[PDB]
Formats: sequence, structure tokens, C-alpha cells
Amino acid sequence: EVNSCDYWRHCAVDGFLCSCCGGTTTTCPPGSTPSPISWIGTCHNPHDGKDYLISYHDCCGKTACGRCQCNTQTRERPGYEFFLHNDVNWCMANENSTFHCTTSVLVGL
Amino acid sequence: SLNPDLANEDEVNSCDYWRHCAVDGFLCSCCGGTTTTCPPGSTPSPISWIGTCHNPHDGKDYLISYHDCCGKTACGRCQCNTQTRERPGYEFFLHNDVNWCMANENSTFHCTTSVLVGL
Amino acid sequence: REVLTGGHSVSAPQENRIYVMDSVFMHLTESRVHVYDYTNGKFLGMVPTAFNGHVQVSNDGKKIYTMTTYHERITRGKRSDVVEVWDADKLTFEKEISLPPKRVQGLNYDGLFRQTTDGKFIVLQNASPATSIGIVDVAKGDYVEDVTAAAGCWSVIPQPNRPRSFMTICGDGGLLTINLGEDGKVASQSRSKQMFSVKDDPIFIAPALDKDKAHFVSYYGNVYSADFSGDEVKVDGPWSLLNDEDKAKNWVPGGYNLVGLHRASGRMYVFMHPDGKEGTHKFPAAEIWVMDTKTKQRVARIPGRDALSMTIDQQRNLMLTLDGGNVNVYDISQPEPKLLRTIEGAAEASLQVQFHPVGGT
Amino acid sequence: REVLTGGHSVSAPQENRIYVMDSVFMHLTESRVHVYDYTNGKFLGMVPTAFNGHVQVSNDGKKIYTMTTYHERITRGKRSDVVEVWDADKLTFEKEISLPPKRVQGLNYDGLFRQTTDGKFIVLQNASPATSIGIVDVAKGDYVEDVTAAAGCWSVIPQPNRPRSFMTICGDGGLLTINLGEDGKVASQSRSKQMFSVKDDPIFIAPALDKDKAHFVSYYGNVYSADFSGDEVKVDGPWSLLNDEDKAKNWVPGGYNLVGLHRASGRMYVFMHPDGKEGTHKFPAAEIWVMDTKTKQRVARIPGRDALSMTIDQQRNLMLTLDGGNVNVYDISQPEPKLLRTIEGAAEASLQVQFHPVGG
Ligand SMILES: NCCc1c[nH]c2ccccc12
Ligand SMILES: NCCc1c[nH]c2ccccc12
Repeated sequence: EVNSCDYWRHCAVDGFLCSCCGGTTTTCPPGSTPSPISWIGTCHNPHDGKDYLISYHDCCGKTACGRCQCNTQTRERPGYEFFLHNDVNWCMANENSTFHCTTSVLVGL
Repeated sequence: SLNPDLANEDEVNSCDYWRHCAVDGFLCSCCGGTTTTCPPGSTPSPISWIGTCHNPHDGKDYLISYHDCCGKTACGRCQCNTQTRERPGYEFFLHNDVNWCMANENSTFHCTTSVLVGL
Repeated sequence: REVLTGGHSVSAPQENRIYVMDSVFMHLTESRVHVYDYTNGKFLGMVPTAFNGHVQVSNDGKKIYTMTTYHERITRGKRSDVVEVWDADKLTFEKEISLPPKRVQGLNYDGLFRQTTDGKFIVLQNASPATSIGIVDVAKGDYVEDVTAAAGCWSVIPQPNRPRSFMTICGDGGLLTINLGEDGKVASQSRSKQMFSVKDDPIFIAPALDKDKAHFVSYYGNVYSADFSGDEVKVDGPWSLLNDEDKAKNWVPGGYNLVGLHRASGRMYVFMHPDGKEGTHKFPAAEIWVMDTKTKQRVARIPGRDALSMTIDQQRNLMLTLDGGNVNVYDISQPEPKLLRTIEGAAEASLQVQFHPVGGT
Repeated sequence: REVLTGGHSVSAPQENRIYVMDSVFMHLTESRVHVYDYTNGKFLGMVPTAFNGHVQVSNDGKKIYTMTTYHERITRGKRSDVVEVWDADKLTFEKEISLPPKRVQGLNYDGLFRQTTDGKFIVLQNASPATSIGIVDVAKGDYVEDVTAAAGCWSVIPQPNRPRSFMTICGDGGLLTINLGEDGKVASQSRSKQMFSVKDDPIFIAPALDKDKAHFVSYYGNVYSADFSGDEVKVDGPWSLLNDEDKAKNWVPGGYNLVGLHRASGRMYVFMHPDGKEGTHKFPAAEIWVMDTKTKQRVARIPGRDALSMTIDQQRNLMLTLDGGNVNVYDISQPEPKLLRTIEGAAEASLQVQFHPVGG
């Protein structure tokens, strides 16, 4: 279920799911580096009915994973609300900005 | 039959066109060039693999030189993989599984041309 | 007998050409511009643009500008962000202009990579992730300096009634106007009143751009206006794209470069889809709506062909639309657009198409 | 509160791993190696290899070697041909080794990028377009030798019964053997008698490699052998893969990395298709044939699933086959191969798959 675009935590992923790329929902595949910065989504948990902040950190320094591409836009906003915006590369400030895949890191309520 | 610029565009752009009998690559005629001209901003390879192809329209056999056009990334259009009289790398200039842009200033290959040498 | 030659120019004249910016997202380090003839669908050539290229044509029609990122070993080594100048007719590289290593990496909205009306400066979005606007002096082949005044703003909307002025959309819901001096440094600036509520009615960044004003559509199908006929920008809106029937079926805008303006008639073109709700603002077009911006009424609606981005040509009265892979050519000389043809397989992952400029003085 | 981390190792043991070399021909500047678990089809990771990468795993299983080409601005600027050493478990870059700007650019035949049996030297094909074999000293991280004696020859076949010896196929239809010294420089060499007629019965370069001999198949379905039990290679052939019925339907071999040998049994595996004629030598397999190299007769035949390349694991008695995009896994512990599973979409344009070495 975590490899599906419709998994609740992936509600503002624009990118490839790291769990399909040799990583997990919250860890980068071997030899790719987490972005320190990220866009944030507010996603609805279908079990407890509450909304949670999810931080979408890219994994950087390897070329495109190509698997489980998602483009979901729940509560996503344009670049004038920059940290809610997912049409940019959140690897932009890494030592290498090449984008490999995206993680979905639960922050909290 | 010997002059693709006078022929039907769809005919020369086909992998089945007689002079493309040892093309492994993208036809330059589909990539903004012609059978004998590189697309703008890509550079002919001075070296090539060579094929011998039969022309069914006049019944003669011709030597065809397959030069790559180099220095731009893959065209992606009209990919062909025809192997008539093609041989492995111990017959190197008959071999089409290598990049004939390999000795160019930039070795990135863009597309392949099919140049008529003679009988 | 036959001899292979290079050095050739593009086979079709400039007025036939369009530029499809292919991100090649699946292999984003080999992005490129595909050059097509819109009159017959013929592939004319291409320009390689490495990792996430952006593209525009010089206002005078002579050059193609790209913006891209290199690293010494692609996935490792030193970063070089650049603007490149290419000859439009030969499709050859001429010059590299060095940028600070913070040019925007992101999908190809027009507003991320633009130029002043007079063609003298290239104006681009930076993100480090702190935002600023970068200015490149075309004559000098130089980066000037960051427009730090644009912190917390996004995207570049040139003012077509002035030689070197542009606007940007800011997080306070207003517009910042920058006026450059002859050297490409900021000569003056001004900030409008609030145009839209960022929380309650966020706008799409893509302008429907007239000579002395610009219109913007919102997530909920409202329209906003910025008039820059005077030195101070005057803002207005909303008015609704929607009638009662439209509202009943929850029609809203969706797409990327999703609007356009035909300046002579004042007709605005917009991608629309039904059953709107949170999360559908990038959905493909179910329809294209054509609005009279003077009367504020819809004058036409046609099938959207799942289009996501468009562009308008004022000089030939055309609209192009683009669904990611295919380009549709429309005649918009009358209120109802007429489909002329579709170019299939123009790109693998493109969200931006542009005409080669004709005229425009 | 969850925390994103890097620095992780591949999640499956080495013995589960295979390496699918994806040329990505449509976008050949972004070639890569995809790492898969063959037991369950799971994607484990990848290594980026720029323009037309080649790959192999070190014999000791600890490192991945890639070979590739860079330019300062990709399509312009100075060229750098390299070998890269990567950690096999962390899939991270460790070391670049400079090569002269003539490494082979071409599709991924095994014999273009190999290593000595003792693992101390990488042995690679150059073309400028004049051909030579390049030697990289792994410990030193240096290109140490350029074997110009191999001009007019092609591809590298390591001898598994000697520490630093390999053979190459030459334009005279014979084999050149190179024995490297412990410094990577040529210590001696020898040329065989003609094995095959280049004009009349050209062989595929892919060897069916045993410990002390190699077999090769030809465009017309014949088999040649090179025995390197001694210092001088002894050559023989042809025998035919074909019986009279096979000939009637014009069966011939086709593919790229198209043969393999199961060393314990002597079974040789070959991709075959009917209706062979000039120009069909790279056609997908209609069948895989299983040949007893001792009796010189076919023992079995099974559907080919349009495969083009294969590889064999001796110790687990497995064969992989590959059709460009998908990898099929076969059990070959008995004479008839048994299909265990297919890994769909392992690549966009791959003609080479390899197991992680487990022998040490
Ligand atoms: N986080 C995904 C942003 C994105 C979509 N398309 C792109 C193209 C280039 C760079 C980023 C993007
Ligand atoms: N002339 C085409 C050679 C070729 C086929 N596949 C390849 C992959 C990589 C490099 C060259 C090739």
C-alpha cells in the first residue's frame, strides 16, 4: 500500500516514491542523500480522521529513479508560498542537485 | 531510387528503405536533416561503418557509408536496427554495435546518415 | 558521389517554428528543446539542455536562450548554472553566461525565465531556497546582480509598455514592480496593494498578459487584474469566470501555463475542468473557455484535449495547447477557436511550448 | 517524530543481487545500472553511469566497477573517459581512474569490460577507432598498460584457470592470448592457429566459458572451441548445433550475450530462431537450446520469450535471460530449464544482466 500514489501520506508528492526505489517511506535509497529542506503537505489520515504534516524530502545525487511516479496536489500552493510548493526540486541546495526520489516523512499533527 | 531527396519522404524515413540495410540508430532524415545531411548543429563523423545494400529498383548493389551525426543528444525518432551483412568487431568497419562518433570532438551521437558511396 | 555535410540551417522559415521544451522528467539530465514546424508538424531540430533546461527566444528573433545546470561529473563535482546563447537558424552554441549556483530548478512555467521588453536583459528566478530575481546583461554576457527586493516573491511578468520593467507576485498577495536602469541594476521599485487573498483565493502565477495590464485566474475560478498603464500598479478583482450552472458542477481552472490573452480582442483563454475540489488545480483541461475580459462573459467553450499548457501568437492569431506529449494548433481569429492540427509525440514530458517571435515591436 | 536518514546499505544479501545494465539508448547520456533481487523482483538501488556506461562486479564481491565517458558540458568541452570504483553495499562512489579518451563506446557485450581471474586488473576494450586492450591496476588506481598487440582484434575472454591471462578474437580467425605480469604489463603472449573462417563462418564474440576451455557459436549454427588447459591454446571445430530437421527450417543462433555454459554438466545454452538468413543474427530468441558439449548433441529446447542476452550462475544453477526490458529467472539444476519468475520493467534498453559473484 505504501508504494501506491493514493497512500494517505503521499498527498503532496510530485516525484518518484523512494519506497519503490530501494529505500523506504522515510529513508533514502543507498547512495542518495536527503535534502535538508523540503516542501510540506497537510494530509488526511483515514484511520483517525485527523490531518498531519508530512515533510517531503528529496533524495539527491543520483539520477531519476523512474518508478512509482506520483503527482498529487492536496493543499499544494504556488511558489509565492514556497514551502507549500511541489513544482520545484527540493534537492536545489544539495551538494548535488540531481533528483532521485521523494520521501514522505511524518512530522506530526 | 538513387536520389532520396526526390523520393517520397515517408519512403526514405522507413527502416525498410533499401539503403538503410545496416543502420543501427536514428535516421537523420527524421531528425531535421536528410539522408546525406546532419541536422542543424550536429557534426558528421569522419569515420563510419559500411554496408552493402541491394537496390531493388535498379537491381544493383551499392556500398553505403553510415556516418553518425555527433555533438547533440539522441534524436529519438525513426530508430532502426537492420543488420544486412553486418559483422562483429573483429571486422570493425562492418560492425554497427559501436558508436561511429567515437573519434569526434564530441562523441555524443544524435542520428545516423546513409551515404551512397558507389557500386 | 554523395558527401555528408553539416553546417546547415533550419529548413523552414522562422515564422513556421515553435519550441517544445521537453523536461524528459524520467531522465531529467537529458532535457532538450524540440523545434517543430507548426504548419505541417515536421521536426526541424533540437537544442540539448542538460539538467532541467528552460528556454526562450530573444525578442529580436535571432537567438535562443537556454538556462541549465551542469556538474563536473553530473551527479557529483562542482556545479555550474548558466544561460547559453544559441543561434536560432543554425541551432549552434555561441556563448555561456555564468550564473550564481541558485537558478530555479523546477517545471517550465514561462515566468521563471523571461526578458525585458527591449530585449536587453534576461530576467530569471533564483531559489537558494531564498528567492531573488537574477538579471543578465545580454550585451555584456554578464550577470548583473540579485534583485533581493523580490525575496518572498515568485516569477517574472514583464511590462510590455516599458523597456526594462517587470513585476513579480509576492506572498502578501500583491505585486512588486522593478524598474531597471541602463546597467541592469534596480533604478526604482513599487509595491501594489493586496490583489488577492493568499489563503482564501490563491491565484495561478501564469498571467494573461496585455500591453498595459495583466489578468490572473484563481484556484476557485475568479479573475484578478493588474493595470500598469501608470507608474503605480492598480489592482482589482475578483470577478468570476463562472455562471450559476458552472458553479453547480464545480468548474474550476487547472493546468500549468494555463491562460492566454488575445490582445486585439481582449479574449482570455483558460483551461477548465468540472468537479473541482482541493487538489485538482493541476488537472488536465476538460474544456478551454474563452472569456471576453471587457464584458466579463464567456463567449465560447470547446473540448480541452487534456491540455495542461498553452501559448498565444498575437501576430498570426493562433493558440497552441500541450498535454505533456502532443501539441494542438488552433486558429483564434474568431471567438470560437478552430482546431487546425495535432503534432503527436512532440515531447515525452513537456509543459511549455512557445512560438518563434514574429514582429512584436 | 520520524527522521529521514541516508548512509544505508542495500537491503538484501549479496547472493540475491543482479545487475541490469540499462543503456537508456533514447537518452544515452543517462545510462545506469539497476540492482535487483532475483528471488523476489525487488528493486534494490542503482548506479548512474552517464554516457553509455559499462559495468562489472569485482570478483571478491566488494566493489562495482563502471566505465563511462564525461565531457565538461556533455555535448561540448573536454572528454574524460574513466573507470569508477563504487562500494557494492552502499552503492557510493569511491574512486575515479583516468583512461585515455578511447574506451569503447558501444552496446554492452560482456567482453568489452572484464577483469583478470585474480581480480587485480581490469581489462577493457579501446577503439580510436584502432583497437587495443587497456589494463587498469585496481590497487594502484592507474591505467598501466596498453596492449597494441591486440590491434585488429576484439573483446576480452578471461582464462579462469590462470590468474592474469585472457584471450581476444582476431581478424585472422584466431585467438591472441595475453599473459600479464604482476605489474599489469604484458609478460608473454601467443597466437593460435585459425579457429574459424571470418568470411565463411563468422562467430559471435560471446563465449560459453568453462574453466579451461571456451566455446563459440557461429552465424550459421556451428560451434568452435578453444582449449587453454596448456600455455598454447588449441582450437577445434566446427560441429553443428543443427540436425537435418533443424536445417530444413533454417534454425540459426541470434542475440547479443547469447550463450552460456553450465560448467558442472557441460551444458551449453544458446538462443535460436527459425527462418535464418543474412541479417538475422541479432533476432530475439524463439527458443533456448540446451546442448551437451561432450556428446555434441541437443538435449532440450524451450520457449525463448524473445530474449536477446543471458548469464549463468554456476553455484546456484541459475540462468537469467533478458529481452531488453524484462528479466527471466530459470533453474538449470536439471537438463530442462524451469522458469521461476519474470521481473518486468527492469530496464528500458538493456542487453546485459549479471549476478553478484558469490565464489569469492
Ligand atoms: N518535485 C517535482 C518538481 C518538478 C516537476 N517537474 C519538474 C521538472 C524539473 C524539475 C522539477 C520538476
Ligand atoms: N550504432 C549504434 C551502436 C549502439 C547500439 N546500442 C548502443 C548502446 C550504447 C552505445 C552504442 C550503441
